[PDB]
Amino acid sequence: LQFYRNLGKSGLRVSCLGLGTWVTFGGQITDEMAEHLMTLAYDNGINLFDTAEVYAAGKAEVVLGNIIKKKGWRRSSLVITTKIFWGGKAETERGLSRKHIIEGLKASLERLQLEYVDVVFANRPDPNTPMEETVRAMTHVINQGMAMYWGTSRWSSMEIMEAYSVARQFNLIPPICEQAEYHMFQREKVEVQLPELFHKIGVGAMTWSPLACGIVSGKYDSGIPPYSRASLKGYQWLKDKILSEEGRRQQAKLKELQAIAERLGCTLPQLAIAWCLRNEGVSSVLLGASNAEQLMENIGAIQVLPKLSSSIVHEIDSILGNKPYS
Amino acid sequence: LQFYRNLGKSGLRVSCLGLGTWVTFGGQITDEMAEHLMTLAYDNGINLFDTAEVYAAGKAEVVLGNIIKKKGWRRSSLVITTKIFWGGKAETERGLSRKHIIEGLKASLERLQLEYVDVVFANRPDPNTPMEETVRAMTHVINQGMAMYWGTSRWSSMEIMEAYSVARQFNLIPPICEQAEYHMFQREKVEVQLPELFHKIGVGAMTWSPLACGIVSGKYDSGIPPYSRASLKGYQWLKDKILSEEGRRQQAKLKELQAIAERLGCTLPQLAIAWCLRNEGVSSVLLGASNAEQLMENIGAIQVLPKLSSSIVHEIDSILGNKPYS
Amino acid sequence: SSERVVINISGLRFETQLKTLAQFPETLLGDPKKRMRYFDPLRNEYFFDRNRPSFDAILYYYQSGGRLRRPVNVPLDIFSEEIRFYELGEEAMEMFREDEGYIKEEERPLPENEFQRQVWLLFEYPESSGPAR
Amino acid sequence: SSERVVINISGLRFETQLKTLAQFPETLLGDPKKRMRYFDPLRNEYFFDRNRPSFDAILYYYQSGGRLRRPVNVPLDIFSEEIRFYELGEEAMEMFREDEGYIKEEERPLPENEFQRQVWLLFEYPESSGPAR
Ligand SMILES: NC(=O)c1ccc[n+]([C@@H]2O[C@H](COP(=O)([O-])OP(=O)(O)OC[C@H]3O[C@@H](n4cnc5c(N)ncnc54)[C@H](OP(=O)(O)O)[C@@H]3O)[C@@H](O)[C@H]2O)c1
Ligand SMILES: NC(=O)c1ccc[n+]([C@@H]2O[C@H](COP(=O)([O-])OP(=O)(O)OC[C@H]3O[C@@H](n4cnc5c(N)ncnc54)[C@H](OP(=O)(O)O)[C@@H]3O)[C@@H](O)[C@H]2O)c1
Repeated sequence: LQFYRNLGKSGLRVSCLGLGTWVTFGGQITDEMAEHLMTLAYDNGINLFDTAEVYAAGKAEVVLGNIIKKKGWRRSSLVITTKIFWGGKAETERGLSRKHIIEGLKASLERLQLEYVDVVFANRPDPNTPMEETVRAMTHVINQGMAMYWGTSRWSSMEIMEAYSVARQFNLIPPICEQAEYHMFQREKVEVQLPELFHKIGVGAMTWSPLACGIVSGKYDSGIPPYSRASLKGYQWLKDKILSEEGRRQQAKLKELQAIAERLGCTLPQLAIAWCLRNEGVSSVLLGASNAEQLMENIGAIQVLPKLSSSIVHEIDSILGNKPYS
Repeated sequence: LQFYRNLGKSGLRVSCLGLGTWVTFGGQITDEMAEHLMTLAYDNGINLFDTAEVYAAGKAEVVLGNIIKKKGWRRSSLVITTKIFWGGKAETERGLSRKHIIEGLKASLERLQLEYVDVVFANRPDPNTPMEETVRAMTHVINQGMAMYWGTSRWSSMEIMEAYSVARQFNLIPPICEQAEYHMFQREKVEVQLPELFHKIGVGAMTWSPLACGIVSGKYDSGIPPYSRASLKGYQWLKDKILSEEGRRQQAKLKELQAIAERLGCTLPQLAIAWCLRNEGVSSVLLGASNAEQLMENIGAIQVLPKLSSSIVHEIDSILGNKPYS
Repeated sequence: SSERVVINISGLRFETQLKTLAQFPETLLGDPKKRMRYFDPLRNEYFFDRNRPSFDAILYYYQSGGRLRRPVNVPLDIFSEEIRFYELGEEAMEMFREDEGYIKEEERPLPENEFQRQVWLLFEYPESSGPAR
Repeated sequence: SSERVVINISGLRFETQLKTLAQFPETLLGDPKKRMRYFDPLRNEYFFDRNRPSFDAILYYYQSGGRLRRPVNVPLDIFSEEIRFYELGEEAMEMFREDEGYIKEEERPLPENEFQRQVWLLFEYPESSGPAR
């Protein structure tokens, strides 16, 4: 019901929906479109935009950065995030070492033409770097005014808790958010492992791929449409997924969900996105969109949210048959 | 008796009277006047000037900032303060999150054309932001040289103590002052809750609206004068107050106080302001003034202060009938 | 896990491994949901405003794998309360008592039948009636 | 309140909730004005340069809601001083003594009348006069 919410228990307020730039910005769509998407989203109250040093080899940041500069939006009205792991072909250009966090964030900031990001993320865990080093580097970039907060992407609860304890041990800053994959076919981490962390140390979840890259949209009920992500050069692996035996099973379950959608008077994408927001532990869902129509439809997920009653939720769980055991 | 005093137990020395800019600067008065008021005050030893990001949508800071630049006063001879909470229409432009404290203070500094303020305040408590985050942000702006000290406005003692303990816990900087409303008709917080804090953790009070926006001046004994704050567009609520049943009761009590004023050989505004300074826990009183006459009269409150004997104070308490129970 | 847990007993600091606590999961400390209430996220510790001396025995009970010995310096009534508090369970409690020299009296068989009860009560309990006396 | 209070007894750190202390407000620790003197604003703690062992009992007295047991390791004279110090009051003191095996002797009735006193003193106190002896 509330459009805006705290990112975890931090004081940062984000819209429950954000717009990501993976695949699209500087890649699949034309910057004219990208501007259109952001403009559209910003005008609708969405204040969260997520990107990464790895998207389109840095061009996603360049495009996102240009739009913000061209539109003149007040920096204080935006929550920009960037995620760092793979920053180069060189050995020292990847990971969460102090060297790569500082250099990677600095280069993203340059591409974004921004003084700082609101949240910088560790794009994935790094077995090769002591937690202390990572936590001190993140704390460093925050103290340098290069970021307001930091978070973890793709970490386990155990690792997130390690960052938090290491932070308390050395008087550093703990992470405030984990960017986890979450959709009807990937529920385990958010619905079993993250809640404890939310209540115990305030770490919130900012989930991605709520439509499992388009799979949950229903657009693949009959095969791979032209110009769909599954058909893009480089995204075969997605294609293999859809068409796989497991893919077929998913699509069949989606047909069952459609009836739920109609009961609730919404489209499947809207239902799927609202479903991700049914639980407090999720602070925001990062959407993906290759055109304006998709974005305008997806934003409508907010109207569905109040209708997800326990009963409906149960019904879905039955259709899905994959509710994780607590 | 001493014109200057320590702000709480910090080493910052302020005059017992300061000049605020709410309603007036960039709003009700003409900058020609504003310059006149500051000039007048500065020439009289007043070194404290208070403003806020919210006053006149930032114009109060612009005007105050211009005068300081035009007069060429040595920055080291001034104690400039600014208070941050509501900095914009956007969701992320209000509150005490790290994002808004840094961005809000940075924008005020830009409007003030100043490198830093001496004290930055939290304009009011923020339920939506962990104390730790706020205290770390305030400590951050101080370490960045954006402020010399920080304080709380409108917080409860419980919250002020929480900031202090959080500061000790993480080796951060505790607040040194609370900006509390204080006048003959609003005595409870200063005379019952703040003293403990003053003696226990050194937090001092810097009170505002010592004339309850003009109500205590006596100027409203016969109705709402023209050009009085109560008659300004946007200040109806004040008008409703004065004319209310409670307002009438106040005005009647003011007539009783006038006799005290004459006994002490001063005007009611002078008595009211000096009364605010009778107790050590109050470091300074922030005055408001829409013209030079008012300021020249109000400054005379300092001559009254030595005459507030216990007996007089008792007499007033009787007239007021609102002395809070300790 | 070997992730370390800090339990602050009225200022006295205790540390153990999470797997040491997880050993007994019916207990307050062994159950995430039950101890959640006592967690201080600012200091990364669980805080209990409780009697200090009793604790080692309580912690040692986990480290030892079951040994619940009352400290010599702690009154039996205070310790047993602490045991109750930390929810060590009825088994530990009984063993503790037994070792403490308290023998369960079990229960006394009851007649059920109204008459026998009526009679049996004044032939074995002078307490039961003034007449029984 | 649950705001946390740290009491440092000669280096030994104790913590409790302010509402645990507020429970008894006539006491040193329970009265803001009385304990103010011992507050260290640099460390956010009240410091007492006092005997260490005695304290738990003193703190437990607040946590328990009234139980004042002398630790086995602490001499009765040192503990009673500590009790006096922390101003636990005459009630707690008496109960403590009683439980400690000291029975109040109350007071002895007095004659008032000069003569009886004069006489009664040498008939029941050999102490009273060399003649009484
Ligand atoms: N933390 C991490 O490691 C991580 C990893 C991956 C992504 N992310 C973040 O999460 C964001 C969102 O992820 P995502 O792009 O995978 O999200 P998604 O919501 O799962 O998929 C969005 C894509 O599905 C299609 N789509 C969306 N709405 C549709 C609609 N109404 N009808 C039909 N098709 C629709 C579009 O693809 P087509 O139109 O091309 O078919 C669109 O590009 C990213 O941009 C990024 O910011 C983070
Ligand atoms: N911390 C906070 O949240 C907070 C909140 C409010 C204010 N403040 C601070 O406190 C400062 C002072 O507050 P305030 O303006 O309400 O103060 P005040 O002393 O209660 O009222 C000053 C106003 O009363 C009138 N006045 C003053 N002296 C007079 C005199 N001798 N004769 C007749 N009228 C006289 C003037 O209004 P007219 O001439 O227009 O009638 C003047 O603008 C502010 O400027 C601000 O810096 C802080």
